[PDB]
Amino acid sequence: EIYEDLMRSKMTEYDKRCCCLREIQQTEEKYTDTLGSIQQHFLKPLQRFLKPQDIEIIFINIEDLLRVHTHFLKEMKEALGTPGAANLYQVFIKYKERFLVYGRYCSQVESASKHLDRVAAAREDVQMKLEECSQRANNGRFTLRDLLMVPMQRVLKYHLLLQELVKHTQEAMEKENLRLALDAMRDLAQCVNEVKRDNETLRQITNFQLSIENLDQSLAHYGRPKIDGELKITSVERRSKMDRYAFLLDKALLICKRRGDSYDLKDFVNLHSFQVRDDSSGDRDNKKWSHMFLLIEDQGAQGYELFFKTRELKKKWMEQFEMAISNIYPENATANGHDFQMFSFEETTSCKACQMLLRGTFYQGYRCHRCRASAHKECLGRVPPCGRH
Ligand SMILES: [Zn+2]
Ligand SMILES: [Zn+2]
Repeated sequence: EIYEDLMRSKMTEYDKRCCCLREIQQTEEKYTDTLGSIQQHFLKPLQRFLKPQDIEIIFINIEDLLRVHTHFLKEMKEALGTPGAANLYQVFIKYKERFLVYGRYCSQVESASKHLDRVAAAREDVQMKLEECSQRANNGRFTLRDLLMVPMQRVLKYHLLLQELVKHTQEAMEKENLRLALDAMRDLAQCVNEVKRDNETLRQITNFQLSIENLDQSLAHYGRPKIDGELKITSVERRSKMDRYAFLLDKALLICKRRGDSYDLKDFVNLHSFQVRDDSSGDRDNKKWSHMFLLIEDQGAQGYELFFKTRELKKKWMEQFEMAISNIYPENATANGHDFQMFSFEETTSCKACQMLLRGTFYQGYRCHRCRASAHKECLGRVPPCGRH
């Protein structure tokens, strides 16, 4: 609604297509003005009244968004002015990676918002200056907390705006060219969403890190958490059921024992050399704690028996071990000479198969350690052969 209220102020295909071009322009004008409104009526006045570290946390990247969107609006207006806006698609494609600053924004939205509200709850002089700023900017129609939710909503709408314009473009050449911009804007929307998703994962990893004792390494090295919980376990050597707490991540299983407030790490299992084998024995009597599957070292060096309280739990853990092993060893990991392994990309990277961006901030995809080709899990079989021209 906030974005809809902000953007509030029988037909032929050409007439419908021209209405889409008008909406794209007018919404960008109103959007670029809103960034100017947040800067001139909230940022610059509060610079003289809050700490520069406070300024970086609440206003984040906004100053940079306004600069990117001022230039974007100009190059779009120039593209719209030319005959039949034939080169509009080029403006969207050019600004795609320039818009990746929305990654840095959307990640810290709750972080910047939460910070602002306590600041307002604590300082009495801040609370009414913000109420005065809302009046001078829009006559009390939109508050700052609501105004900071507008940039996330905007970057997520470009692909929807371009979807409609594509739907009404008659000329097949211009339609194909607009489809490329639609793909560039759908890719950007996915990156932004994957960034939000990854910070929650990293926040969850940080929490596990604190709760686990005698763990000498960062959990983040073992990928994404899959499932955690209590279970009973036996090994080739210890055939008596031991009550344990486990954390399953893509590359590891941490077998802990509750040592009061904390979980004490007892057994670290690298899933790179382990296989899961189902056991139907528990199905028959369906007695609590009888539901098992085996977790065996691929050369038979070790073999665990994992007991869950219910059949649903067993089924759920099994499915998560399969998903974890599939992530270590995806389909076609060794296709056409490669050796694709889970990789965390530090810089902006595109897939060697589809040319679309690797999404997120953490274990976004795969890297072949031999040729250094980067790729998404789905695109592995389609990457050109290892070490070629
Ligand atoms: Zn790909
Ligand atoms: Zn390779």
